[PDB]
Amino acid sequence: NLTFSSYYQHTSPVAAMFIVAYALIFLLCMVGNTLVCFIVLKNRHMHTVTNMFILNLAVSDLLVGIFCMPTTLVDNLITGWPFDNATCKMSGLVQGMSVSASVWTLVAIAVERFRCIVHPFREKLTLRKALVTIAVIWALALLIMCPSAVTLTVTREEHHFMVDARNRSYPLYSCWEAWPEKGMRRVYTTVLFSHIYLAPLALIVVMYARIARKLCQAPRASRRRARVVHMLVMVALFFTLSWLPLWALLLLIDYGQLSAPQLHLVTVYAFPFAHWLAFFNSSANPIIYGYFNENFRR
Amino acid sequence: DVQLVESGGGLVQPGGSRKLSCSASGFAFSSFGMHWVRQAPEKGLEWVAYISSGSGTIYYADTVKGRFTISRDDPKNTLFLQMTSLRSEDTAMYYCVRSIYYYGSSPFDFWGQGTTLTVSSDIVMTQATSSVPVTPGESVSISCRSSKSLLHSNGNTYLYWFLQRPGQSPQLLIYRMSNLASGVPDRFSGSGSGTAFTLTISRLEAEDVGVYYCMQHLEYPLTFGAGTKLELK
Amino acid sequence: ELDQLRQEAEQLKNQIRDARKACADATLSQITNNIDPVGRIQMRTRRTLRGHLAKIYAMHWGTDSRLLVSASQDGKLIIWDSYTTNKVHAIPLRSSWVMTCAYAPSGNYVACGGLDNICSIYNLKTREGNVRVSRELAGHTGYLSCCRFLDDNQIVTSSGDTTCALWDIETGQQTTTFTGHTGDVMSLSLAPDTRLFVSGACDASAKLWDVREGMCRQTFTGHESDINAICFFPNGNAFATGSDDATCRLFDLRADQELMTYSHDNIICGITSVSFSKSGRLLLAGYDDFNCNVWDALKADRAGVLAGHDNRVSCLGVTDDGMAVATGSWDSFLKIWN
Amino acid sequence: SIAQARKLVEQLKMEANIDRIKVSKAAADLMAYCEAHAKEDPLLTPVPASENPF
Amino acid sequence: SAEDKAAVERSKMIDRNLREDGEKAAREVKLLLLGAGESGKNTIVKQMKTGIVETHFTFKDLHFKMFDVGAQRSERKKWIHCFEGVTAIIFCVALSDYDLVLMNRMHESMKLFDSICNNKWFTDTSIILFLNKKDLFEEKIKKSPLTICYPEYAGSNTYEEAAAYIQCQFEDLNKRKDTKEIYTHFTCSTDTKNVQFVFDAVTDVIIKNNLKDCGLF
Amino acid sequence: VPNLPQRF
Repeated sequence: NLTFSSYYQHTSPVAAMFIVAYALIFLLCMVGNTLVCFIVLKNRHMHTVTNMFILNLAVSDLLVGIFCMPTTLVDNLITGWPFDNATCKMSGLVQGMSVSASVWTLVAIAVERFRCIVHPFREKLTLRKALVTIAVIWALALLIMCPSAVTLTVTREEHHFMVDARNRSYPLYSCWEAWPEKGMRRVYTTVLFSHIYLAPLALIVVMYARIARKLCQAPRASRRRARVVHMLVMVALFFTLSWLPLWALLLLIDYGQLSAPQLHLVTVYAFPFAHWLAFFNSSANPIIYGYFNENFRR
Repeated sequence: DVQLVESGGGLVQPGGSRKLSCSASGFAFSSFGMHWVRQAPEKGLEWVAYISSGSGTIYYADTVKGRFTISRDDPKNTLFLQMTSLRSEDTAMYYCVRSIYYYGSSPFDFWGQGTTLTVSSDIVMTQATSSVPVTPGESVSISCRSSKSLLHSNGNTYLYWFLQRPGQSPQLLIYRMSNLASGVPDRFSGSGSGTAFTLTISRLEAEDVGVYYCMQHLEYPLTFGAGTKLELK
Repeated sequence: ELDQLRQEAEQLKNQIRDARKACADATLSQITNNIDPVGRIQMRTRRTLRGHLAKIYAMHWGTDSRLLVSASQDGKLIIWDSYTTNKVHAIPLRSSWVMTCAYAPSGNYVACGGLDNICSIYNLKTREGNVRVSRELAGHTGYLSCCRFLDDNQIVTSSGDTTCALWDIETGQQTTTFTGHTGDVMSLSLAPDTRLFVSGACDASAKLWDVREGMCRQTFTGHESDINAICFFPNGNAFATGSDDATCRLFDLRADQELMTYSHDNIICGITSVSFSKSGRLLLAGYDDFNCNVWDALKADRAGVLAGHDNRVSCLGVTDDGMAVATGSWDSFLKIWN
Repeated sequence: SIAQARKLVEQLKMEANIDRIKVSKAAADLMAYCEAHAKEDPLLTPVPASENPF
Repeated sequence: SAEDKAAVERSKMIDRNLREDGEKAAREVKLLLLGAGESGKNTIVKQMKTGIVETHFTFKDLHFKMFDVGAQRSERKKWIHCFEGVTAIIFCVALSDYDLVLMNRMHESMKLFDSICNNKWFTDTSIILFLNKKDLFEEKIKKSPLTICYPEYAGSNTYEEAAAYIQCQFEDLNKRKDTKEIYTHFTCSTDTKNVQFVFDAVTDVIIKNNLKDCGLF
Repeated sequence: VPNLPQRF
């Protein structure tokens, strides 16, 4: 009983506009990060804590753009996984690292803003503490994504085959997680959902509410305060709504036990949209933090 | 003006412990490192310990490495020295020397009174001469030899000349080669070269009676010489 | 009555102008046309020391070309080793508004002054080992601009009330007062012979003064804006002047007219400090555009350029033998270039 | 008003009896002090064994 | 050698002391006082508590260092850059100089305000305008008309109207209406709340600078 | 067996 699949998971126009949209997002992300990095690195007078945090966010977005768009796009275009073991392991590790780094950098930038605004009387942090924070963020990212790189493996499937338009067959594989027991994979996905999506969102929401309350209690000044509040709420909502569907889908596949046609529909259509939104958030961060900054506007 | 006094010392049984103190008044004690010098009752000078400004680097010798304690306190302007074990070789008198360190500084510029205590590789300088008869009105020369070259790549040497009159604490004459001290007439001049150096005195006087000491400041292990007595009949 | 005085002054000034114009047979540009140019000159940094925290306004080398003193608005003077990049003394100040510093030739004294209208003198070598204030000279109604030592017991200073002064140190009393300017006096430099000294003012004029006797000997004009810095040639028969209209000039004391000018259509910013070099071949200047320039003394053609600061270069210095330079600027950093 | 004219004419009239010389003489004198070991900065005159390390 | 190491250690100690001193001194607020002759230049400095005169005072855990440079009598342009990084400039204007002349003193004060405000060094620097004397201004208004100083001015004899007109015409000269703000307050010889007004102004300036420098806007 | 796209 050999199950036959096609080379392309989709038809011609679906692939055409998927490719077009991915190319547009990739080029916009590239241009934004390149310009921001050049502008910050050109001027010596811009050597402040916030600017180096902006640079770290820019490089994290650059990594997400370079090592997460093309691999996922080709993976989603073709049915199988046309790569060997080392690429599967390294790609898992680098993807986890880059996403974690970007999210924690967004949290750190916000906490620096809170420290600057709410309590200006306290001593300001220097460059050494910023470097320590960057180092600890990246180190914790590597440490938390190491086990997934340890267990990830590729298995070659015995009862399936794939055929292209030239009716020529090829083997298939699967980059998956080979746990010793199937029971504690759910624990790992729960801990990932906790350390990537729960704590950063909660911290940003509560502390942005605090700064907004502080600024509200303090006719053009009220307009400036309103514009500040608009920026804060818009960035929080952007992050939350951009990141929710993918994690919801991952939890659903891990727990809800979808049926066969349900699994077909979800893994053919629902995941591409979540990937597109998640990668668009990183590509839209540079415009939001660069064109809305006067210093980088010069 | 500058005044340093030392207290502590006397008769102690072998194996005991003893503490010596040194106090000052009015010379900016917080900006002066200190050294300890031990002289045997017969002759010869040795280096005991060194404390830096701000309680930083602390240095000892080889014999007194594990038994001697040197400490200081900038407030009240005080230094202490703690002796854990006393042996038969620990009978001598000790002196505390002040020092400051920068480009034009003059280390080993001031000495205290000293305290007498009775208990009841490394470079070598020879100083073969022991006594040379002299008369007033003439010129004398005292030679000193060294094991290794004292000429650093800096372009300068580290040669210290000291004079000890009988009944007085040592004073400074030439802290570095061809460099006179303060409060000393210009009749002294080292003018040395290579490895063997000399000291020339053009004219003598009634106060030129004492013993001369040579010292090197390249390696922190410090060794003195034997001395060159001027009887001056 | 006064009309006769005015007309006499006009006639005699016209006579002076005619006398200078009738002895102008040759110009330096025409004569120095067949000499071989120096070529392109390049210079690079050699040490960088970063102890200060605010704008540096003054710096003066020692006699031995090893020790130096620097003054900044944070309220401290610092003594540095140019060789091992160590600091010897940190001198606190009573007033944070300083604009000049000096080093005694013997190496026993330093001086400071600024908007508090008092020249303060400190002695370094003392028995205790800490720097202690010695003398506080007062008597100027303007603000101090420069001060240089002649010997251990004499000093000259220039003020913004259009006057200069020479006084001894044991008694804090003025000995000689030099007057005749109309605007604020900006800089002065002593001669190698320690007998005459030149000064520049805010009305585009430069004057030469006799120290022993005490009246102006010669005056020089030509600029269209303020005079900001002055130096002295090692020969002792020339000097170089910088101004706020983006130009430099070279004068001669035995000719009594301007000789040549350094300027360019590109340069618009003013000139803050000037210093001369040995043999009279290189002239170094600090500009408002964060850069320093090096010129030939023989022709207006530009020789070399220097750019290592992020703000305005304020002070420039050269050792006795003309072997390296020290540059202090507004970015709280001062550097050594060789 | 009288003193200014008196001083200016006094210092620039007895002065007019002094001599004049071309600056080129003193210049050509002082170029003999350059293009030799007395001067380092023009071009790269000193040997790489400078007082500074590099 | 040992001497180089000892010199290095002394250098490091002095560097640590200097950095501690700079960190301590980089927290106090600095203010520059400017005025025109007989005005609130001396009354205000008396109420807060040779060349440059310095006044130091503490207010709600803020140290204020106030510089008075009125007794200079020199070229202002040559030394004006030394006060580049100051927090604010208190400019004192005589309100009852509309009748006295010495060419009216009010015209001279307006010219000085115009020159200082549009200076190149003070671009983001805030100016606090102080109309100094008003207790006897009511009598001078009720006894003498205001037309002599301002021929164009038309209005009633009420002190409110004339004061508002003076304030508006003095804030008119401000060329830039976005980089800097001008604050106005009427002070009396027995007033004791000028310190609180200055405190509110400086804390507003500090929070604005903190927001603008790195955060939003 | 689980031929579905990788996370992140």
